[PDB]
Amino acid sequence: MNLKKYLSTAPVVATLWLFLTAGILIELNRFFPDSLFY
Amino acid sequence: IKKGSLVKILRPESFWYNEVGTVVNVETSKVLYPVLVRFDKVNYSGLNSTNFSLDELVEIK
Amino acid sequence: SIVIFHFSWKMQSDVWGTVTSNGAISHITGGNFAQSAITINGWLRDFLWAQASQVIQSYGSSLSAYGLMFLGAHF
Amino acid sequence: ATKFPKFSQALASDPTTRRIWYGIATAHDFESHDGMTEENLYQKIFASHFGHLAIIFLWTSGNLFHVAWQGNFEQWVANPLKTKPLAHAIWDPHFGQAALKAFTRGDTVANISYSGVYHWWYTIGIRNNVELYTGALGLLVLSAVFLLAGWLHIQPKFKPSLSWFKNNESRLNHHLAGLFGVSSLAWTGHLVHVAIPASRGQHVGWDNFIMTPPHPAGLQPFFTGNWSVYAQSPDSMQHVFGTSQGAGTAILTFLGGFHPQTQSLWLTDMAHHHLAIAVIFIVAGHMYRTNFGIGHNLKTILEAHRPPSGRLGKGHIGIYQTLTNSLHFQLGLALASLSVVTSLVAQHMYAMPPYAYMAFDYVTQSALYTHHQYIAGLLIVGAFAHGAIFFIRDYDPEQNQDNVLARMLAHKEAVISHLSWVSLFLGFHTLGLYVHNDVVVAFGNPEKQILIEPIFAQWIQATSGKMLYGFQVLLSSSTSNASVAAQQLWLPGWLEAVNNESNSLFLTIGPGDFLVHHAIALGLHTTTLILVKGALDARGSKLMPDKKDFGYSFPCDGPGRGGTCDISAWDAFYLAMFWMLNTIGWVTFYWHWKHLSLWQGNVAQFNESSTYLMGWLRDYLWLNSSPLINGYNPYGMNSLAVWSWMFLFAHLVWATGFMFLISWRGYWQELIETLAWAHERTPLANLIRWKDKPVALSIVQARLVGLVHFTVGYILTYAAFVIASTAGKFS
Amino acid sequence: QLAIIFIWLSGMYFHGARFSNYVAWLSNPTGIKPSAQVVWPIVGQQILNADVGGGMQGIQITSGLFQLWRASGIV
Amino acid sequence: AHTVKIYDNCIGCTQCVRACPLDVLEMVPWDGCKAGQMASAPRTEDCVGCKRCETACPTDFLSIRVYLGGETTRSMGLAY
Amino acid sequence: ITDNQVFVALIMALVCGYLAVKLAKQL
Amino acid sequence: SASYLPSILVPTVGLILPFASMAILFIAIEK
Amino acid sequence: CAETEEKYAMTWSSDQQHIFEMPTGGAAVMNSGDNLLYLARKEQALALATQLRTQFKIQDYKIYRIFPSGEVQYLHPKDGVLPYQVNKGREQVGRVKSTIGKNVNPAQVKFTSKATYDR
Amino acid sequence: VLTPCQQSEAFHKREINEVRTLENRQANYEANSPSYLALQSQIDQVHKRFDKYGTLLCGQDGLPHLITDGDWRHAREFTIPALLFLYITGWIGWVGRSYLKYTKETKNPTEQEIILDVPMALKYMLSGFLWPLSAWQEYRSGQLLAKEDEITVS
Ligand code: CLA
Ligand code: CLA
Ligand code: CLA
Ligand code: CLA
Ligand code: CLA
Ligand SMILES: CC1=C(/C=C/C(C)=C/C=C/C(C)=C/C=C/C=C(C)/C=C/C=C(C)/C=C/C2=C(C)CCCC2(C)C)C(C)(C)CCC1
Ligand code: SF4
Repeated sequence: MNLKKYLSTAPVVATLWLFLTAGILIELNRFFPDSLFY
Repeated sequence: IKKGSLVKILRPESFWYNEVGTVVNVETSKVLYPVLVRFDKVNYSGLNSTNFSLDELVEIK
Repeated sequence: SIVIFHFSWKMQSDVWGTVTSNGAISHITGGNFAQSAITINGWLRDFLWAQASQVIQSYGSSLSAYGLMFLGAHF
Repeated sequence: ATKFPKFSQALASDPTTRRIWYGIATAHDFESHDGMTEENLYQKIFASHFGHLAIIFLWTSGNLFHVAWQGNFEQWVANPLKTKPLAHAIWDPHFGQAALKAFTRGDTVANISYSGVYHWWYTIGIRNNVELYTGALGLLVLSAVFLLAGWLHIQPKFKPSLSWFKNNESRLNHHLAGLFGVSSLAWTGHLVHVAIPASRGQHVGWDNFIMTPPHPAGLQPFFTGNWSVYAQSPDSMQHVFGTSQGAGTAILTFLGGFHPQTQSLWLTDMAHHHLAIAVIFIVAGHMYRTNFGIGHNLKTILEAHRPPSGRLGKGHIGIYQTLTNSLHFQLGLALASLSVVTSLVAQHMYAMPPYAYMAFDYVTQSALYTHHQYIAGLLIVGAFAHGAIFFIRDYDPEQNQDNVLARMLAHKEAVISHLSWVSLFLGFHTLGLYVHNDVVVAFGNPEKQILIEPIFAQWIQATSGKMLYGFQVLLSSSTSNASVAAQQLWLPGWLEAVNNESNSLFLTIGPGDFLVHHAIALGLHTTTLILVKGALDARGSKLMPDKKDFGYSFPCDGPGRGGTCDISAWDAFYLAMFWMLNTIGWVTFYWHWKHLSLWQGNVAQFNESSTYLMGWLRDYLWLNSSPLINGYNPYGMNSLAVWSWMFLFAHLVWATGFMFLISWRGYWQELIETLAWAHERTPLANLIRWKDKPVALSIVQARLVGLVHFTVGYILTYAAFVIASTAGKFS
Repeated sequence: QLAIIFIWLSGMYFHGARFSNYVAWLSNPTGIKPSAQVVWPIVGQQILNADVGGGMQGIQITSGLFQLWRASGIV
Repeated sequence: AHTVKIYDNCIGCTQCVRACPLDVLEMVPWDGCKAGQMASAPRTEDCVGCKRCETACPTDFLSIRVYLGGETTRSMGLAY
Repeated sequence: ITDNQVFVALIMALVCGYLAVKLAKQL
Repeated sequence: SASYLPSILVPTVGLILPFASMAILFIAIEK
Repeated sequence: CAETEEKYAMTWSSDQQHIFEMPTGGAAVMNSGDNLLYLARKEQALALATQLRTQFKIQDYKIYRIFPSGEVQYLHPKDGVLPYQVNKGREQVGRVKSTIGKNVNPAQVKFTSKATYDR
Repeated sequence: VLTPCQQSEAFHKREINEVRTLENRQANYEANSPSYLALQSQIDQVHKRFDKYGTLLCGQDGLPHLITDGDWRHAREFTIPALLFLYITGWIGWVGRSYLKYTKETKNPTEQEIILDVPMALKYMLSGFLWPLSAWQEYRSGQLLAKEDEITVS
């Protein structure tokens, strides 16, 4: 019930956002590696 | 002036200088700093609760 | 730091290395401790300048992550 | 007065050893003594300036004396490229035998002089040791003259009035005309009469200069404006310096460029140069009014510069008061201008090397640069530090009622926010790009690097004619306005110096220029973030706005209100010394690794391996400390054992700094008590009891002495490495 | 704390299981350099996968797990 | 001596005297505040200057401001 | 390179030293 | 070139001058 | 030492033989009836006053400051009552009229032997 | 001089040297090793790496340099990810400013910053998409800025 409040705190959502954008960078650098254009 | 009024400061060594604040207590017994004003934010002493004179009592409307 | 700088340089001079034909001896620095640990220029030169050379030339190879965790640890 | 500090009784009362250290470190703070009034200050600094200039000329007479007496100067004049120039001799009773054979350059065992002084004395035209003795005596005389004035203007009949020091109105008229114009015009009186003929073979001493004119016809038919006669026969191409052969006889030709052979500026160019600068400075000396009254009143010159736009305060009303009646504003501008002059001088001693057979000794050119750069950064940091001393102990915001300085203290939050912004932009975009290039190069790939061409410096070299880029603009394009506008005067002699690659004028450029120059602008904006921070929050911060009351370099405010380690305006100096040594560090590391790539020849070694950090630490520090760190072996030694011993020495200095910077006082204040118990309680030595009580150093002093060992260790380490490195790859 | 240590040793036994060349290391230990961790192939860092022998590459162990497994008898 | 000055912000909450471990500070009845109190520093010859007062001074900004002045034997706090 | 000029120099900086200590105990 | 003068002047400035200067300065704490 | 420095001898009484801690260190015997206690400096002594007073009742206590001429002094209290408590005998010294905000700028104090707050 | 990179000599020298150098490890394995297939994929990722840097400018170093003038022939080099980036942290900055001017007027602004209200957070995360003409129209109302905030003595 109050677990979703813990999953709304600063460090946990910091990991669930920097983990996510980290996965945006890595999954966007497996599909299109060596991307110096554009 | 009165309690609960939202008051800007004009004293340069107030930490909340040019920041509004709420009035908690006013004494009318010639205390030189009677108007106790506390704030939302917090100085370096950890303490929002301070007090001031009447020249540094500028309200808003 | 000077315990392991005693360890990893006395035992690269007095213990470790290979052996060749007829049981002959070969250390890694080649006995280069007692003529060189006595000073600091021998210590810094002959240890920290010379043993760094395999960390520093490590680019383009599998040892280059230590070439990154070397500079970043200086950072 | 009666104690150690014979000047302030607030320290003589202290029975500890504080009276010694603060008695030393406040000996020159003349503004804060016991009873030293306003006139008594200026009458002391006017004498101590004479003592100081006496120390300068005792120093230069020292160099004249050792080169005159122990150097191989005229033996060096015989062979300037071959012979390594000697400094003073050695008398070590510690050299047993094997070091004595590591110095023999002639009969003396003297040090190789890495200071460029023979080159300057050889362009002056001293070709003797005798002229150096007459010069050394000629500056013992001058040092004795300035000491005699320092005794003279402290005798009470001759101690001048304070209004004479407030004759600011006329010091500029006398300095710019006399000290600059007359000394520079007289310096053409040395170049034309000595440096022109003694470089053209003609040894003209003091005996025959009043008979032999530098031009074969001169000054009776030459108030007519026929001045092309003086610049008529230039020394064109086929000349070796010093000799009379292959040389013309013109005086003030402005060729431009270098010698073809010695890679130095023409002395005709310098004679015309200081002659022009002489005339323009004499014109500048006729500026302000005096007792005659034809010029400019300085009160009218500042107050009239008030914009009707109204944005820039109530103009400069007050600034003339707070430069005369203040001093640290005047000293701040003095160290500011001198500091920009020193950095400019270092940015031209390598760039346009003035002296014959420099850019041929590759160590003295690398010693002068790093010399004037560390002196340059020191003097900027001093200009800002007396900025903060000006805002604390010298600033009056009532004569500066909403003035330009009061406007500066007003909006200082924007200034510190934006120095913090541009510093935060560069430090994520040199370290961003260097850690990018270092990661990427580390993974077997120099190609995936971010390399940005520094197009703007390449374009400016195209505006000065470096045709190796393909821009073809104002001077790189031969058909432009300016390229034709001096086609005969000084251009074609100078584009030989530009478009050449061996010379050190407008260097060839890769992306190491880009990345490093962002790191240098990072160093400047950080260091001015510290200095403008602790020079505008020097007066008052929102942590403690009482900072004007505690003076300049008070220790702290105690643990109250969160903790207050280093709030004072002395943290601007304190931290900006570390950033100063960092920044001048990066400047001279960058310059030194540029010219070690030119002089060795492999500039491709630089441009391919300087955009990532293991390019620096690998290709420069690890490789170029190889002749340094081999300075003495268990096999033996050579001449660089002094520089390697100084190298390890200065690592020890640089690390004894950290004992004071990191580990602060109260550890030692509760440990000196243990030592004092150990001496009070021991027998046979408790008789020998102290007089000044043993007390650990206060933290104004602690961070200072950690700073001093940090600088001494830093600068002695890098002066060890420049000279041992370039002396090891050459000579 | 012991839960994190059992997650740690279970990690070392699984990186020994799926990712290591320990089975091939058990054949000739003096020739094959010990490696467990096999770096994922993103930009460049696949070059950290050192060809240490055993037919399969990856970054080289220095923790000495294979010696404790040969001592403990893990086949 | 380390000159202690106690300004007219001193509303007499007495965390200063209770916070000073040297008794340089005492409270003086002063009819200008609500508590009628205002602190005094008569015995500044024993004042260390450790600023333990200024930590526990809950005024607006530091009614009691310690200025670091002279350095005697007692004011330096040396044991011997 | 000679001998007596060195003595002339040390005499002149001995005089300069006396002017330095003459400046010393007055300021 | 008087090749004997550093044998006199180097020690008398290097060691014995920071003896008498320690006496003049250190007693000049009390003078 | 005691022949040249101000020894601080703290005199006090108690009721029961408790055990306190020295500022030199360790546990002390704490004579129950009446006990004096030589020390080295004042912060040790009033730190011991905080050591005992905040625990329990140790009143009728004060250090007699043995200055090396031979005689004593008396400071805590002087009027017999605890310092943060208010007595009507103490004369306040060490004030100014307002905050730091009206203190004088030190360029108005420069070349004068004044303070940055006296005005 | 920045040669076009597809024809520069030292560029293709790095092509031969890195394909061959990385290829030297590829002969250490059999025709169906997983590592051998991995170095097949890596050799592919080197030839693609050097063909996709064709329109750059590698000078005498053989390393592809960049140009930041906005020449519009180097727009895919610098200015297109420049405007792209400024859009992305203008997004991030307008999200953070908009969320702080949310939690500035709530019940307890302290507890708002530990525990992010993911309802209102993910409101502002997505709503801050068009920050030039939303931040600009909140600038024209005189509301992006402020006046008479905190300052020291002068
Ligand atoms: C025309 C008359 C005249 C002249 C020649 C001087 C000369 C001097 N005055 Mg002076 N003064 C004068 C009139 C004059 N004054 C009057 C009328 C007043 C009263 C109103 C004063 C009041 C006064 C005060 C109060 C002070 C002086 C001081 C000084 C000395 C300056 C310090 C110094 O060495 O800087 C010399 C600087 C240079 C020679 C040039 C430096 C800057 C250039 C641009 C850079 C270097 C040039 C070049 C590139 C490098 C060559 C070096 C070589 C290695 C290649 C200098 C000797 C100061 C002093 O020392 O007191 C004793 C001082 O404190 N004066
Ligand atoms: C022309 C240059 C110049 C002049 C006249 C002054 C003048 C002054 N400065 Mg100063 N300053 C300067 C440049 C200058 N500065 C520069 C360039 C910097 C930046 C480095 C500073 C940084 C600075 C600070 C931080 C302070 C001053 C202060 C002062 C004032 C008192 C000085 C004092 O008491 O020192 C007394 C003399 C000494 C302490 C002796 C100096 C010894 C230093 C600390 C170390 C040198 C030892 C050496 C390295 C060891 C040799 C060993 C070898 C192996 C290297 C005085 C007005 C002080 C002030 O006004 O407030 C009190 C002050 O706090 N200055
Ligand atoms: C390696 C040493 C080092 C480094 C990197 C810095 C860096 C910096 N100092 Mg600095 N400083 C140093 C030593 C150093 N200092 C020393 C020895 C002193 C003397 C004490 C000072 C004194 C000093 C002062 C007085 C000031 C600075 C300031 C700054 C900042 C300048 C603005 C900027 O460039 O930001 C760019 C940012 C960086 C360079 C940070 C590095 C990038 C990091 C590593 C990446 C982020 C984390 C990364 C993802 C890894 C995550 C870790 C992991 C656990 C998850 C910058 C952070 C100033 C400041 O605050 O400016 C705003 C300032 O006023 N410094
Ligand atoms: C700055 C000047 C200076 C000078 C001139 C010397 C000179 C000397 N040192 Mg020395 N030293 C110095 C600084 C100096 N030191 C410093 C700063 C340190 C600390 C780092 C040391 C540490 C040091 C050590 C540890 C040793 C020396 C030794 C020596 C002697 C070298 C032995 C030799 O082969 O000579 C030939 C020597 C002689 C012929 C004997 C001469 C001895 C003295 C000078 C003559 C007799 C003295 C006399 C009775 C007393 C009169 C007053 C006196 C002050 C002159 C020599 C006399 C060695 C020594 O002890 O020598 C025996 C030695 O072991 N030094
Ligand atoms: C709410 C988000 C936010 C916004 C809009 C800004 C905006 C600004 N900051 Mg910044 N800052 C932030 C967060 C933010 N900051 C945080 C969290 C920190 C602590 C690391 C800093 C530390 C910081 C420093 C030290 C400095 C600035 C400065 C500045 C100004 C110049 C731009 C710049 O370089 O930024 C700087 C950007 C960074 C240092 C990194 C970005 C910070 C984080 C990683 C991104 C923020 C996103 C935020 C956490 C999202 C939360 C809300 C969302 C969950 C709903 C600009 C007004 C500078 C200034 O005064 O210039 C005038 C300056 O010197 N900031
Ligand atoms: C704190 C303070 C301060 C500070 C200090 C300093 C340090 C300053 C700064 C200053 C500086 C440090 C300076 C700089 C300068 C700048 C400049 C100088 C810039 C500009 C540029 C220019 C000028 C150039 C250009 C050009 C060219 C390139 C060529 C052509 C022409 C021309 C010339 C235009 C003061 C005292 C003020 C005040 C008080 C306080
Ligand atoms: S100065 Fe030190 S001792 Fe004197 S009151 Fe403030 S804190 Fe207590």
